[PDB]
Amino acid sequence: SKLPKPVQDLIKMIFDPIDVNYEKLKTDIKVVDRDSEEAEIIRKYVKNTHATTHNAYDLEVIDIFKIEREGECQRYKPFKQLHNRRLLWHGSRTTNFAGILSQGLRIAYMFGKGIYFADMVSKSANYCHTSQGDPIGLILLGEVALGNMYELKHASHISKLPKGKHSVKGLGKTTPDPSANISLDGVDVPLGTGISSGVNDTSLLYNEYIVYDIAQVNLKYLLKLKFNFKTSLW
Amino acid sequence: EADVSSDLRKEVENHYKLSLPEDFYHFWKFCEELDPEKPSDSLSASLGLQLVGPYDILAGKHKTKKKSTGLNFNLHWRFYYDPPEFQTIIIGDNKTQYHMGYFRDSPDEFPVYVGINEAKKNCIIVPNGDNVFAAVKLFLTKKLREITDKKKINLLKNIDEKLTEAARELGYSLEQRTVKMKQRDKKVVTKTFHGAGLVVPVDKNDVGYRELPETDADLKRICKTIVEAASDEERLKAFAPIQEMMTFVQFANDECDYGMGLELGMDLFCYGSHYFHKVAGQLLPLAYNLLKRNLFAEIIEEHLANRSQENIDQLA
Ligand SMILES: NC(=O)c1ccccc1
Repeated sequence: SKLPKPVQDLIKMIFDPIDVNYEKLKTDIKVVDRDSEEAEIIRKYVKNTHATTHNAYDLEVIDIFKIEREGECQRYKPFKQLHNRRLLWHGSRTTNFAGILSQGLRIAYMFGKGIYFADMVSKSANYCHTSQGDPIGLILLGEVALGNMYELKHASHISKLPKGKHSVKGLGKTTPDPSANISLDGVDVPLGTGISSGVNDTSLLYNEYIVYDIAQVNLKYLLKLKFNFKTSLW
Repeated sequence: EADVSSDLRKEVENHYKLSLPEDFYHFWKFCEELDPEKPSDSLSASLGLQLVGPYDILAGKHKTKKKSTGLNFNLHWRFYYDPPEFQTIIIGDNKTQYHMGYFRDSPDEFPVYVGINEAKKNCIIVPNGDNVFAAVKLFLTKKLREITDKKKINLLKNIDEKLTEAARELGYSLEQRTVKMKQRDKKVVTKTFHGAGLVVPVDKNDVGYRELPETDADLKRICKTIVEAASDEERLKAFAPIQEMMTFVQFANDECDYGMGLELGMDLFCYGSHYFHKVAGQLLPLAYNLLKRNLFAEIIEEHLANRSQENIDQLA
């Protein structure tokens, strides 16, 4: 296998020989250079958006990958015209990533059957279901074409979006400081530390973002994260 | 209303960082009528009961002992299964560690009722009237259904007459469940392992609580396997359903359903094994602080760090 070692270790973790399993993913996977600008941005996003109520662990970035799923950029192209495009987190159990990478994020969690994202890394990290003896997880960064957001302060099961709306935003009490947003390849990255959103009567601590069309998502990065738990299990 | 000075009230309430309901003070004055020298012991010969806890401060027993020298009322007469909501005021039979305490859903609120527990038997808390007059009356009435000794019976009926008249003059119900308790029980979201109920705010959108994904019976089975595991490796495996539920508590917290983590941590505390102290020491402090019940976060952290089965009198 001429694949870089971090890529080989990622393949081993997600799952034939390595290069044959790699092909099953139908995804191009490259290592982001630790000294690149993408890496700086991504590590700042991780550092700044760990929420204060997620205090069981600290997160350590092991590897950062740039990913491109076959056909996905073409599938996403009509949505690139839409306004409000944002780079957001999505965590999942390691056992789902074979299918995630081959098939993309799919639709079957309190705003109905949708594809869920967060702007706080630790919020998404919890959906890895990592364990004290199982302390490595995978988390995605995806470009999400949010457009006109249906803003909500509590759970609603959405059969369909209200006309004119393209996505749902659950309003958090705490939000990355909008003054610290930066633009990366035409995508807004909300990597500032959390401040009060000013949203007065919302029942969510942190933002949630949901889209109801699988084509509204362009996966861009995959991170391998170490969960450093703060206390022993017993 | 009771003839206890502002200064003595502040002495009790500032040490515990909790207000006491007025029946606490009235009952002290009743017990002084019973025995002016040693009111704390006025019920000992007849009922086997002694007033303790905040009553020790009214009694002046804390004199010559201070915070600097190791005085912590968060642990004083805190029996092994007393959750932060439960503040011991009366002790009975040492064989079962029978005791009664005020039960508060919130440190900012007066007690909902007087609960009892036998800490050598189990973690169960039983409501026993909404004030201490009722709690001692109910106990006395029960003792009268258990005995035939004529001398003891005549003693108890005299005390019963005095207690009943005092409570009637003051307006304290002697019923096991009062209107106050019934209204509070309509806000209970889950019984928990101790059966006394858990109350958290639930808003018009049903935000505030969600259930655990396991029944109580199955959670007890999970706890049993963790306790009976024979090695570190086995125990980590048996812990897997707990870690899963702790993950779900995180989601519930993110959506302001703080009661779920309170319930999980409480059941683990109630089970009693030291193997749960680190997980309950994460779950409960965070839930209490999210619920703005900070004193209970302080109690649970101090109690888990020193959860004694038999040396709990801070004044001994
Ligand atoms: N899978 C996720 O990261 C997620 C994000 C936000 C809400 C729910 C789930």
